[PDB]
Amino acid sequence: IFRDYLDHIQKPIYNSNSITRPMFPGFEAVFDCKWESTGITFKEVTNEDIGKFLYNSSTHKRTYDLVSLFIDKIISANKNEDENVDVWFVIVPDEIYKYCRP
Amino acid sequence: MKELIYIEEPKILFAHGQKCTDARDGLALFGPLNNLYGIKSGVIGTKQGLKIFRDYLDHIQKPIYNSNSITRPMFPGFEAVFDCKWESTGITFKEVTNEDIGKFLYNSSTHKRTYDLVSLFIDKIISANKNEDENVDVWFVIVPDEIYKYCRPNSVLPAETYNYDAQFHDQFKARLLKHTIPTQIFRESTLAWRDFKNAFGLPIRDFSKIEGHLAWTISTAAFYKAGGKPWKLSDVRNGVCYLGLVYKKVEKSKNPRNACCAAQMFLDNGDGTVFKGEVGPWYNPKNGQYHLEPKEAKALLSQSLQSYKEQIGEYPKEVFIHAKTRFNHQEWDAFLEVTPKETNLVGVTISKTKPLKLYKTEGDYTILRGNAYVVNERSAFLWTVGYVPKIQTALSMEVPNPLFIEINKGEADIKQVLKDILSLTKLNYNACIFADGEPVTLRFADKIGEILTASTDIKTPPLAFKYYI
Amino acid sequence: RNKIFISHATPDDNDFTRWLALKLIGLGYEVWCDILFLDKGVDFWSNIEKVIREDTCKFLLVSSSYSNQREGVLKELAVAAKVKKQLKDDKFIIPLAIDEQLSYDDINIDIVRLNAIDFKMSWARGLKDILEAFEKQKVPKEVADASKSNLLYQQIFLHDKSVIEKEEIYDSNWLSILSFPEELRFHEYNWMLPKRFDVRELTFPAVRYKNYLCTFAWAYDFTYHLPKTETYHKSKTIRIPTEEILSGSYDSNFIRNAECKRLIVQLLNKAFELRMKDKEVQEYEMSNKTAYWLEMLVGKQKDKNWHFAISGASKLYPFPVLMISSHIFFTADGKKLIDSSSVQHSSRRRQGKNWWNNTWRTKLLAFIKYLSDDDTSFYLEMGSEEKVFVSNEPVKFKGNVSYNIPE
RNA sequence: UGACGGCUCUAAUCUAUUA
DNA sequence: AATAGATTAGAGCCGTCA
Ligand SMILES: [Mg+2]
Repeated sequence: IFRDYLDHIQKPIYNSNSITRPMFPGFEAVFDCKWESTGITFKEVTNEDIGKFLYNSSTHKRTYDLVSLFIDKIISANKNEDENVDVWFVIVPDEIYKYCRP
Repeated sequence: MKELIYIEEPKILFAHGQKCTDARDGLALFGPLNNLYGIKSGVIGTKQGLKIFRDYLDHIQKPIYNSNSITRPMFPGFEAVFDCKWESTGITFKEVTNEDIGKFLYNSSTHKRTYDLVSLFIDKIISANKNEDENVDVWFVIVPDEIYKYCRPNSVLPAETYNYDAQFHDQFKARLLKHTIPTQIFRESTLAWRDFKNAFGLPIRDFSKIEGHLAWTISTAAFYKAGGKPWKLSDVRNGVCYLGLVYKKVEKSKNPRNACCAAQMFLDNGDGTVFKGEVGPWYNPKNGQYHLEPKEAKALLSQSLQSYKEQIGEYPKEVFIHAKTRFNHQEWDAFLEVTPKETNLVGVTISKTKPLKLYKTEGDYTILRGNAYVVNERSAFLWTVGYVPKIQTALSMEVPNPLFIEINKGEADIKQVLKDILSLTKLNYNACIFADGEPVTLRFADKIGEILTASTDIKTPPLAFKYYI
Repeated sequence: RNKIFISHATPDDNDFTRWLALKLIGLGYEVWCDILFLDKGVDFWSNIEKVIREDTCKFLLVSSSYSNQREGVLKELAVAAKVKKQLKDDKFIIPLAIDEQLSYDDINIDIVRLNAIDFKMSWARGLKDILEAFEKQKVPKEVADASKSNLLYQQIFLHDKSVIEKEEIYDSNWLSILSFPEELRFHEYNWMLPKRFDVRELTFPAVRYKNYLCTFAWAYDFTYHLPKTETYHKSKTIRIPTEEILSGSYDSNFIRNAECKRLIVQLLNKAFELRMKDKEVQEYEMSNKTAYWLEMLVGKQKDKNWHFAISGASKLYPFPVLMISSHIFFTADGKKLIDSSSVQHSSRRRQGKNWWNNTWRTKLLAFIKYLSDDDTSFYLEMGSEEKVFVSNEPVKFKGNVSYNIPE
C-alpha cells in the first residue's frame, strides 16, 4: 500500500473543484526533493504475532504488547545498522486502531 | 627442493553483474550495487572545521589524480563513481565553541577530560537527533589536533569517570551505541593537510602524490556508512558459514576478565552477502587464559547457529571458526555438544608469529602474492602480502611475511581453507585497497571487541558494522 | 559512418582522453582514438585522413593548454573543416574545454566562434551535455554495453602484465641441521654436584633434570667445575639415542617425548650462543632475544654507521632448522652502540627504506657464509668429542608461476 | 581517529624441573 | 622464588614519490 501511494503522488493530482481546493502538481514539482520507493527499508512483521497479541481481553496489556513489539524493531534498526532512515512510517491494520481505545 | 603452489585471484562483483579483481577499477567502470539518492550530512565542530569540511566536499566533486595512474587508479569524482549526490549544501551545522574545548582539556587527568569532551560532543549530537526535523544520514565530527594529541592512554601533559577507556575515539563510539547514530570522525589535519606544517614550512603529512587514494578511501567510507553497498564477493559457496573469534582484555578493573567477540559471514540465498557482527561479549574470569568455559562456548555457538537458521531457514552444512589462538578439548567438547548431527565444524588458527621469508635470487621485487607452501595435510603457509602484477607493485615495502594456517580441529582440505582465506581479504569496507593482508572476519571482530570494551553500561548492542567502524 | 573521432595531445591529455573514450565506448558508441591502438608506426598519416574523410560522423576535440597550437591537432582540424564543408552539417566539430588555464579569449582562430561543452567545474555534467547533444543530433549508436569496455581494457593493460608460467627458485632464511650426536646421556651426580651451581656457566651445554644432568657431553667432561666427578660409576648413565626421540618413537615414565625435544632445543640454543661467543662477534640484547653484528655488512648513514645483524633460533618443526632474522643497528663511531632505543627505531626505519629484496638477501647470505667453518658447514660444539653440523646455504623453494617484471 | 604495511618495546599464562 | 620453551595480548613509532 505504501509503495503504491508513493508512486501515485509523483504525478499531478486534481480535485473536483479547483477554486476551493487548488490542485496537487506532484511531489517533486512542489517540494524540490526526491521521495520515491527506492529509499525504503522494509522491516517485515509477521501477522502471526500481531494476531496472537490482540486477543488478551485486557486493553492495557495488548496495547503494551503491540507498542513493545513495534518499538523494539524500530530501535534495533536505528541503533545496530549503518542505514540512514529519516521518517519511520508505521502502517497499522484497521483492527488495531479500532480496538486500542479505553 | 620444496614445492610451492599458486592460488588464483578471487574476483569481486559490481553493478550489472560484472566481475573485476579491483574495487577502484570496478567502481569507476560499472558502479555500486544499490541506488542511493544522496547523502545528507550533519557536521558538528568549530567554525573553521566546518569551513574545512565544506572546502573538502567542494574538492571531491571533480577529478583528482595521483602521481602514477598504474600503481594507483585515479578518482573521477564522487557523482561519477557512486551515482549519488554528496555536496556541501545538504549540511546542518552544530557549533561547538572553542572556549569550552579549551576549558575541558586541562584537568590534568586523562580520564576526566576525555569523559568531559566525549560528553560535550555526544550531548549536542543526541539533542539534535531527538528534538529536530532535519534528517541526517551520517554525522561528521571534526576534531582539532590539540584534542588528538593529549587524549591517548599513554599521553602525558607537558573515580566516577574512571570506569571508561581513556581513548576519545572508543569511548565516543561506545557511548553513542544505544542511540544508533552512524558517525565519521575526522581530524582537522586530515581534510586540510596543506595548511598544517612543521617548523620547516612543509606539511607534516604529505598527500601530494596520493590525493586520489585519500579521496577513494573517504568517499567509500562515507558511502558505506550511509547505507550503500559498494561490492560483494563473487564465488561464495552455499551452506558454508565463517565465524571469527578474537580476545581482548577488559583492563581498568579488579579482574582482567578476558572477553570474546565474534563476527559472522555467509550467503543470503538471495545471492547477497550477510556480513554482520555476532556479539554479546562472553567472559572468562581467569587471567591470561583465552579459552571459553563450556557454558559460554555453548551460548556462543547456539546463538550463531540460530542466527544462521533464522536468516536462511536451515542449519549450515559447514562452519569454519577462524581464530588467532588454539582450542582446547573442553572448548571443542562444549562446541560439539550443541552442533547439529549433520554439520561439519572446523577450527582454523591463523598465526602471524612464524619466521619465514622467501627471496627472489635476481630482482628487487618480492615474491608473487598468492603463493603458498604446504608443510603437511593440516598446515600451510600463505602469502597474502606480495607483488601484484595488476598494479605493477607489491602490497608491502620490505620482504613480506606469510600467514601460518593450521587446521587445529575437525577434518577439512587445506587447499580450500587457503582459497577461502584469500577471498576474505577482499571485503575491507573500512578502506579502498586492492586487497587486505588478513581475513576480515578476524579484523572487524577485533574492532567490535575494542569498541565495546571501553564501557560497562552497554547491553544488547547493535550488530550492524556501521555503528562501530 | 559510425566512428566518433577524438583529437588530443598524446602524452599530456591521456587521463581525460582515456576516461572519456572508455565511458563513450561503454555507452555503446564507436570511437576512434590513438590511445586505443597498439603496434603503431606507419599508421600515422595516410590513415588518419582516410578515417576523418570517410568514417567520422562527429569530430570531438579536447581543448586545453596543450592542444592549443599543436601541429597534428591543427592539421586534423583543417581536414575536419574541409569535411564539414563537404557535408551538410554545421555541427560537425564540438570543442571540449577542460584546462582552467586556457582562458576562453585565448582560443585558436579555428574554433573561436563555436559553442563548446564545459568540463572544468565537473566532468559528470560535461558527459551529460555530450550525451544530450548526441541524442539531439541523432549520432549513430548501438545498445549500451560496458562488458565490451572491460574486455577491451584487458586486451591492452592486462596482457602487457599478468601472471606467467615460469619456473623460479627462491632463497629462504632457514638452515638445515645436518648432524646429531648418537646418544644423549644423563650423568647421575646424585647429591654430588652443588645445589646452587648455576649449571649455565659450564664448559658444555647442560640442563638439570631431576637429580640427573641432561647433556650431550661425555661422562667425565666438565671436571674443572665439578672436581668430584672422576669417582663416578658410568653404568648409571641413562642413555637414549637421539634418532628415536627425534622421530617421536620414545616415551617412558622417566621423560616424555615432548620434554626430550624441548631439552634438545634448549641444548641447541645454548650451543649456538656459546659458539657465537667463540666467533668473537658483538652482542645486542634486544627485548627478548640477542643479536650479533660486526664492528657490505657495515656502512655509513650521516653521523651514524649502520650494522647488519642476525639472530638465530633452532626449531624441530617442520624439520630441524636454524631460523635467521635480519636487523640493523647503529653506532656513533662504529664501536659503541647509541644508548637510545627511540633513535635506534627511527634510524632503522629510515635506513631500510631504500633496501630492496636483493639487498636483504645478499647481506643475509654474506653474513651467514662468513660463519662457515671449513667449506660448506658450521658446527656447534656440544662436547669434547661431540658436534652438531649446520649448513651455510639456506633452503630453496620452487614455483611455476611468476611475472615478467616489465620495468 | 582516512588506510595499509613493517618494526621495536612491555606484560601475562601454561608446561617440566629445582629450591 | 628461580631456569627453560612455547603461546598470547598491548602500545607506540615510521613509510607511502622516485
Ligand atoms: Mg572508517
